[PDB]
Amino acid sequence: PTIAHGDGRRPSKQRTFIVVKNCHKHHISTEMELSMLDLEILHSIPETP
Amino acid sequence: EADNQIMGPSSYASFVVRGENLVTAVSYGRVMRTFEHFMARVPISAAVIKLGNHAVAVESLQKMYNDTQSPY
Amino acid sequence: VEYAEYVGAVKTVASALQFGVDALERGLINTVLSVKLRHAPPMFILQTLA
Amino acid sequence: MKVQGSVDRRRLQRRIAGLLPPPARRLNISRGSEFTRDVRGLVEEHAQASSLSAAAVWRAGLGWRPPVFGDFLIHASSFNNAEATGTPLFQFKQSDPFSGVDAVFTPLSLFILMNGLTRMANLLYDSPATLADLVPDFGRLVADRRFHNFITPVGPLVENIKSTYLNKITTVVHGPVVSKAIPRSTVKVTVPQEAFVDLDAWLSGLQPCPADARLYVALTYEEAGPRFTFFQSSRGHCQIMNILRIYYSPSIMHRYAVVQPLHIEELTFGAVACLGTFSATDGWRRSAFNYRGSSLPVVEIDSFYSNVSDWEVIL
Amino acid sequence: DPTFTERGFSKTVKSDLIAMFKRHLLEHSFFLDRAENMGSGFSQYVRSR
Amino acid sequence: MDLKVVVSLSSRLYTDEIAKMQQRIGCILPLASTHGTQNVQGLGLGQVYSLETVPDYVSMYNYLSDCTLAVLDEVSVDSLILTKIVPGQTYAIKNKYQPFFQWHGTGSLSVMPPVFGREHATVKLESNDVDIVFPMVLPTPIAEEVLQKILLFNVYSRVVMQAPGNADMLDVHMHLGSVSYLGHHYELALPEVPGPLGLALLDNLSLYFCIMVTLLPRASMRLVRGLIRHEHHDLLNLFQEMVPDEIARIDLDDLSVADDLSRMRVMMTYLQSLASLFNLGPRLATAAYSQETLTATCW
Repeated sequence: PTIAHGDGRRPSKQRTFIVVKNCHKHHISTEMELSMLDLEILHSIPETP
Repeated sequence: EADNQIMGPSSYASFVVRGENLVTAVSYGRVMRTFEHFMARVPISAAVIKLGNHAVAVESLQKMYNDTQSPY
Repeated sequence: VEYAEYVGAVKTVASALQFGVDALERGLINTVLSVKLRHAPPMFILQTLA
Repeated sequence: MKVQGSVDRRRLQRRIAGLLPPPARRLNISRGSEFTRDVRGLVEEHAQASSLSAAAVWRAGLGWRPPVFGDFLIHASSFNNAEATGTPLFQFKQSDPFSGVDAVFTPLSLFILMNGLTRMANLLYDSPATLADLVPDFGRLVADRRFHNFITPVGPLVENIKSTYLNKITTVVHGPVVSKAIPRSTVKVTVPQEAFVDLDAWLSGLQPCPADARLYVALTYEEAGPRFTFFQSSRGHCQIMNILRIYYSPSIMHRYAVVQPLHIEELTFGAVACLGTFSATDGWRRSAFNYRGSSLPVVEIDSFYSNVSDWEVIL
Repeated sequence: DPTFTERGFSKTVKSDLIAMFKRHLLEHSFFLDRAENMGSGFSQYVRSR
Repeated sequence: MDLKVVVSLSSRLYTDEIAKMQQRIGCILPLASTHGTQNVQGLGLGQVYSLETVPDYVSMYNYLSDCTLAVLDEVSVDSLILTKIVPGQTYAIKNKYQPFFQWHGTGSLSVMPPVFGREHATVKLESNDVDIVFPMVLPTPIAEEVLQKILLFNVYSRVVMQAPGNADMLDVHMHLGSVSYLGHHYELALPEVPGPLGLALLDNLSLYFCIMVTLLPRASMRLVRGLIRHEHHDLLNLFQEMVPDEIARIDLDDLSVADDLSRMRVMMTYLQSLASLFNLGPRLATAAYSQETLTATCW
């Protein structure tokens, strides 16, 4: 919006700003090691105490 | 501060009637209706301090000047 | 689509008229404040001249 | 009933009924009754025509002259079709072979003929010969200082009927530049920022602002081939020539190094014309050309009114 | 603060600013360490900061 | 569609001076900007013609072409109402300029800076700490003379120095200082020191004069060579039976039209460019006149 003036001042017309914002992406990662011996026994069926 | 609100405006209401008249007359619904017809054809709320014996209202208008993007 | 273009036009026009009205009210406030600031002598003079 | 038909008489009637002028305003001065019935209307119409609050003022809101367009038949090979709608075009007269294609030129085409701006020009035009064969006398005209008697301003592009061999180009030769379209889309005239120089901005009591700025085109035969530029000023035609001479002072000095060989014809340096008048107190704006090649910063001015002027010699 | 940038960023405005940046960097850096040395108007110093 | 302007005065004018302004009704004046409301500091020609700086007339002339023209319409205690002048409209106009001239019907009128009098041109508004300086409008024929009267002075004063010869200064003033009119004589103020824009204007002439001088034809020389001694006219009375010696030196070679055509061909182009320099401002075309009411109808 604007003010109205009595001076010779050049009056501004109706103005309007159009502004754009963009996203920004992020990635994160960490690694885990599991023994092959460990994975194997999960698939077997235990037969002893 | 003694009172934030001021409910003293003069007992005249002709001027408030003029103002609301202007604002409605420019409201969106009324412009819609007029174009259709042509085709068919409240305290002041300012801070108040006691300066000795007098009540005095303190105010700054810098907000309207900032919005109009002009110096104050 | 014609009706949307029409309502778009009427929104534009009413918004321009509201712009004009509010500019007038702000101009009123501005002129009254400027009248005060013109007729407001400094304190370093008034304190003794009063 | 048997066929629907392709148009609606109702719509045609209602769409015309909004284009007939407002009737006259009579005033009977022979009967008191009619006299009053009309003066009442007079006061009502003043109110409705000068009261901000209502929209009826803005409705009554609607000395406007239609533009005068120009048609031209051009070799599609000569004219690139990705040109921006709003470039000012220039035409080269032909004496006997006037019949055929007229071979109008844009700014960038003229740059290619006369040899960032250069990047874009060479990306738009693969071979200069297709242009250079349109002016077989150019090598002689430049030396005789006569190219500006044949290059004439025609105005800013509006519509392009793209065609294979020929091509139907249209410009606004005079009057308010507005499309030929029936919805009446509007366009803004553009020129390369590299070839644009602002005269008031160049020479930076207080100066007054008139109601009109004007854009000029100046063609000068320097040493390194001819070159053309677009200027802008709101000053006044009698000071503008002098300011342009001040501008071209150093290049005239450089050019006058060797003057005893050529006899009299090489005297003339350059010419100025005035493409038209646009809104002052608004200035211009910056944009970019859209071609695949690169930016090409570009000056865009709105609400132009083309009023051409003959070439005026400076020296 | 808008009083400084009401007119815009001219050359003299960016001069008066760039010196205020210099003056705060000396005066007000490390404010919590500043309070521990002030006389006991410190709890009002922090609250103000 | 509507052209107008109101000039709102900060403080009310004295009962004496408002009367002085109404006498200036209907006179054209220059306004810096075209807006509904305007300040009084952009109204007169006062800024470029001060009381404390040396007056340059060419500068004033340049300002006039650039600035918009408003026909003063009405004076009030608080306001001045004026109408801006558009490119294509008919406007009534009045004659009130104190160095007085009497116009003729359908006479092209030209607007000038107040050459004749600083005091006559400006009305003082001592209420608002200003003076409003109206431009001087003239019939075009006499205006073209006054312009030449000025440009010559900035050269002659330079050429002739008062200290070396008192007499020479008196003679140059005789031709340039005064403008003769039908049964009348007006004095033209001349700046004591000429450093103004005219020297710049002259530099543009001398560039053309050095150019044109080289492409002068010969046949046009000899026709004067023969006519002066053999026949007598009003026009050639300036040259007596004596002929200037340079021309006899320049014109010795025989005549060829083809060579002459090229020279006359070239000369036409530089007289066309040259004219732009001469107008030096706005023109008003008059369509009618009323002598009793002293009012024209300009356009």
